[PDB]
Amino acid sequence: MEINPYLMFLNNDVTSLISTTYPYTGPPPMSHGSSTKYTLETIKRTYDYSRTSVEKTSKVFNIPRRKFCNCLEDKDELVKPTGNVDISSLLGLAEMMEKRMGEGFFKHCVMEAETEILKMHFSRLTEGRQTYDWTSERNMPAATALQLTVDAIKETEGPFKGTTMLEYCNKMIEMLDWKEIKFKIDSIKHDEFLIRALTINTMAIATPGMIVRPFSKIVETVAQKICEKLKESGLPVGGNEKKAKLKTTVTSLNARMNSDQFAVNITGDNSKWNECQQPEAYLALLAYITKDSSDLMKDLCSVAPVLFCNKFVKLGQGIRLSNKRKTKEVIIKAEKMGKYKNLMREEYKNLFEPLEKYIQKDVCFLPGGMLMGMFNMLSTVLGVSTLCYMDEELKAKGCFWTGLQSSDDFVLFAVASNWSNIHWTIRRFNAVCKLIGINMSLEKSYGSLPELFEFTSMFFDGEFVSNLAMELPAFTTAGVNEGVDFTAAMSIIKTNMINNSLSPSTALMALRICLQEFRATYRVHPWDSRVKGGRMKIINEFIKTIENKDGLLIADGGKLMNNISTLHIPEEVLKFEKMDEQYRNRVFNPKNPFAVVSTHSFR
Amino acid sequence: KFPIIANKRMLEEAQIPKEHNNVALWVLASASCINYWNFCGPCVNNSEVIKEVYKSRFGRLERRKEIMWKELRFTLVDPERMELIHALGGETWIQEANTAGISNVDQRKNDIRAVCRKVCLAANASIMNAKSKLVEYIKSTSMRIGETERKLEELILETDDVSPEVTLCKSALGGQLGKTLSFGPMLLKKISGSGVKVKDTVYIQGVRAVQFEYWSEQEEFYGEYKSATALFSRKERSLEWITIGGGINEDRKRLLAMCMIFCRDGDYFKDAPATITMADLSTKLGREIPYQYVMMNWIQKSEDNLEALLYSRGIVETNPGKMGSSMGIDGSKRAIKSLRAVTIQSGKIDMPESKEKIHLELSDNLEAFDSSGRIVATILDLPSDKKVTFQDVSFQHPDLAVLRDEKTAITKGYEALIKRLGTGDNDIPSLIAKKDYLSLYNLPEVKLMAPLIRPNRKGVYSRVARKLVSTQVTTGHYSLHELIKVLPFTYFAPKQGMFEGRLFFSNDSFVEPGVNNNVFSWSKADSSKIYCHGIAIRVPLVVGDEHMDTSLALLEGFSVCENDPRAPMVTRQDLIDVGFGQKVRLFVGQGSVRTFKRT
Amino acid sequence: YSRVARKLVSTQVTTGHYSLHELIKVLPFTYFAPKQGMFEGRLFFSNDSFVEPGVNNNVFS
Repeated sequence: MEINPYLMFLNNDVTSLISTTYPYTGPPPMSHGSSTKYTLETIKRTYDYSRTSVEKTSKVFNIPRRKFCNCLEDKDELVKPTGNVDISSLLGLAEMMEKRMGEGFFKHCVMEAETEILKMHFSRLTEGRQTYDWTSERNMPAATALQLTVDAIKETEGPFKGTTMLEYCNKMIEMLDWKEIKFKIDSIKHDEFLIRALTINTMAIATPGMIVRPFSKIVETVAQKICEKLKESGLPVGGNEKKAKLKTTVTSLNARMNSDQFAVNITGDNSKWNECQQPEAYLALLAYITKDSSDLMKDLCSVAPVLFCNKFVKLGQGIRLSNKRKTKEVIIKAEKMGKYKNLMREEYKNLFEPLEKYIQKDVCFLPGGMLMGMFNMLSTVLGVSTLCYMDEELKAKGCFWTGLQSSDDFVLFAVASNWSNIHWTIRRFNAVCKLIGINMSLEKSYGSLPELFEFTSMFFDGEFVSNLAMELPAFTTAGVNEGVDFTAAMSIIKTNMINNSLSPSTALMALRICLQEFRATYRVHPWDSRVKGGRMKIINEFIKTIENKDGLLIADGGKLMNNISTLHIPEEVLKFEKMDEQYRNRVFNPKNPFAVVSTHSFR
Repeated sequence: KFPIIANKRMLEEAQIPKEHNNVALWVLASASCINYWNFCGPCVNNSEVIKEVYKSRFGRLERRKEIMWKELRFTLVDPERMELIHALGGETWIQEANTAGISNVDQRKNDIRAVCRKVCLAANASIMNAKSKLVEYIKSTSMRIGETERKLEELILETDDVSPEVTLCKSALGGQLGKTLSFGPMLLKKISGSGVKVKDTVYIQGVRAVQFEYWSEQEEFYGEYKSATALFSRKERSLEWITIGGGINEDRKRLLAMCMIFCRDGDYFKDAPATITMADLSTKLGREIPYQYVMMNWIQKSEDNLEALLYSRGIVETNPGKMGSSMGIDGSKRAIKSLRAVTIQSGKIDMPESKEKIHLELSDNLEAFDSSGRIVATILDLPSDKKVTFQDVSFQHPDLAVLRDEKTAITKGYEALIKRLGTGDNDIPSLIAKKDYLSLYNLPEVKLMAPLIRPNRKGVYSRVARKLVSTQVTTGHYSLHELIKVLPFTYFAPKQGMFEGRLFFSNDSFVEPGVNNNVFSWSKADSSKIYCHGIAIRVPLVVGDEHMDTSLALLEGFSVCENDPRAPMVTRQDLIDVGFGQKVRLFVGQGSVRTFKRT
Repeated sequence: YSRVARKLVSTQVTTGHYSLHELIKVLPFTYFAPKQGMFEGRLFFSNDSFVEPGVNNNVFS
């Protein structure tokens, strides 16, 4: 006999079994090490996707500056990714979109974003995945680097009493001109501090510092206020709303065209969405946007772009040496690889000499591109602009298109009345996309009739819309308290159920699994169990003193009482009236040495 | 070790000693300190403040508690609730839970139609007394329909809801019809035309032959399926044209297949699939079946059969200007290629109405006839028998319900064992106090419960039960609960063998001494109760110590003793090779360990 | 146990195909009179220590 696990796709659909193809969600064990090799390949492919050779030495660094925008050359082999953008077509698409949506659209959105920012406290910047310290030269959460920056400002030129985003930004600006800066002790000069502020580290997802953070947040807020009004913008949210958008689009399409046309769908996957987005086009676009608004926003939105036009990239850990038998092994940093180039292999050599020009000490002056997972909203806006295109050449032929676009994934819907004009429309669309760097893959982008397609793992079909974005919590990595991590997980499971990524039995299984994970994390078990752990010792003696075992807390030899219909309700609220009054008051005693405010916190 | 931070004065003011029981607890501190603080520490009364502050959460809890949960149902698409929409309705399922509104009419309709289906099925057990047994079932079936205790002889008439079962049961009452038809689950209707019956043959396996009937003239009808309208015309065993106005893939596919069978169009009415030859059984247990319903049943097995049927219908390449009104193999609205004589559109086809009532005539197979044949209903167009709990119902005539299951058998046996007590001579307590256990092995109730016992290894079960009984009686230490639990096994003769720790019935269930189980459970502080699948039963007597002595109800030749961890864990088998004065630990359940000593 | 031991002994002795390392193990049980019962497979002493006829254990290897 032979067990071929795949023969169940014949007499069944795919929207029901595709989930079995991918492993379960979680932290992957792949752990790829960002090191010198990969970063240099990235920089090389970046400079190459620029199809030009022009340069202009600067005056603040005495370094060339590859200006790959509006200077397209090397037209040959245009199938591959391109990065040279044309400003005329960009502004034309922006004008088309404005005309469609309305005149005072960009103005209204920028005004809303402004007013929202005004009442904002700079402390918000503490809410971030991670950043890069410019003093310790490492990666840390936002709060740490923020405290470092503020205390350095204090130590050098007095405290920062603004307590607002705008004063923070102006303080950063002023600091760009300070000649000497101190920090706990040592100081630095102007050029070094500038570099450090424009430094980036590979986590090769980017990890910028703190100076540019607020301006990026502002630009993202504006782009978000914009993407909400757009029908074809599935980035800000997903699931129920996403399916609503899908079906609205499909129904409008079906009700739009006539009996003579026949439609088609396409599953597209933009390749190198980070190595072809240029901040110069973003700057020109933001300028065209704020053209009629307070000059304040005009200048503000023009900060992060230029900050990304000049971004030093921190090369990873340097190469290592070794003798033949490998009994001896030397270790060198990146800044000195230009000192031993005669030893490194060719493939590693040919990838290093052409860039030595742009190196200063240990970094590479990347003048463009967009590596961070930032400006995703803005890239999505640009894509939507691409999709809102229409002219008379198409109308004459009786064809058009439409669709939906995520950050770097999209779905197209072409329309025509012939099995050939569809090809012409597809080629027209690909050309207009490449005009501004937005490329497409060929080994990962397919298409077929309208019934079947895919978008953000939501494999749509004639029916049976199947999702695959099942998320889960993780206690060991994020340990907070024994009274929050369970409620948060319950809320998460509820959400996943809302998005249809989970079903009743699946949700119950996940709940009974997360409960055990929680217990094992905080090293707690019920009372029925015959365990001998430390926390259980006392619980193994002070347990007979109570009768409301149901009311007991999970953190204290308790048992579960919540279920599907009782997730929004924390176990505490569900056991309050049931906990023996003694234990109850013993928990809710604000006179203790230490969401629901319990006597279970781990400060 | 002590990652958790704390306050200092807050610690001493609470008098928290370190290493209370070798647990440091600590400025810094451990986590167990929280345990020690919430188990032995200061007492406040701040509940009201907490509730007031968390009013939103506790009001959500109250609202939740203010729900009347209803049933759920699998189906598709043709603020206070937003907090729960996740648990209220998905996409394949939905729950009709309500808050304040109540109106019991459509549930009553579902109940009445279900019971009508049930009764009409029950009448399908003979060959001659169909109508008689049917009508007698009706007259012997009453219901607490809604709030009124009405009978099932007027609801079928007072109601106005077309259905195969309503009509099939009302025709026997000479009730009015609405000219509606029922070919399987689908609903049909005539619009124009007419014809006469005609017979033809169809082969099976390529050698045999079977006769079916059809119509030879032209006639238009109005088909209708779940969320799917249609219109078509049948002519000479073949489908001429058809149109649809309800857009769904599965609904349209099944409706088209059913209308095709209704028109008998296709080659599978000339020959048959190789799947039919597997059976060739156009017959019930002892009855006959036509070819159409056999084909239908073959469809219900798998959608591949549906696709094969549809391929039998000619497929062609669509021409321009028709995509908007074409179709696909999978119900696709438009496609470069479609099927012959098809038309898709939007908007449901308005259904006509017939205001002419009539009465039909039932047959041996209960098939009703209005005129010119034209069967309107039958049992063949019904689902298979589906057991469903019926409430607000009274069914008195025999065949009402089997009401016989192994579970209920065991329940009744145990009820008899309990009642036998009877607080009198020649009953459980008198024989106990007399120490006459042998008679217990001959009572009638154990003889009635014997058939429910696993036959293959009943001797060893009886041996063990007879051991426990005697060892608990002679000494005078016993527990009525475990006794009654094991008694049904003390009927057959004892034999040698290997016992494991469970007593198995014939229904694959089991029972175990010294533990509780769904079939049989009990506990102290409520010893006057005995649960059976949650059904609490009462004891005709009262006891406060007759049960407290279970030292002999766990094992056969052993007795519980004081706990001792030094004693080694063992199994139920090695017990044979133990001696005296030799304590031994052993599991008595899930994570339940106890010490035992021989004798 | 005595029964089993005597049985084994005769079987080994009658033919001549014996293992000297098993008789020396089972002999101490042949002193009493045979009886009837189920032999689980082990031979216990009065101190909850057994030996098994054919496999080595901590008590006789």
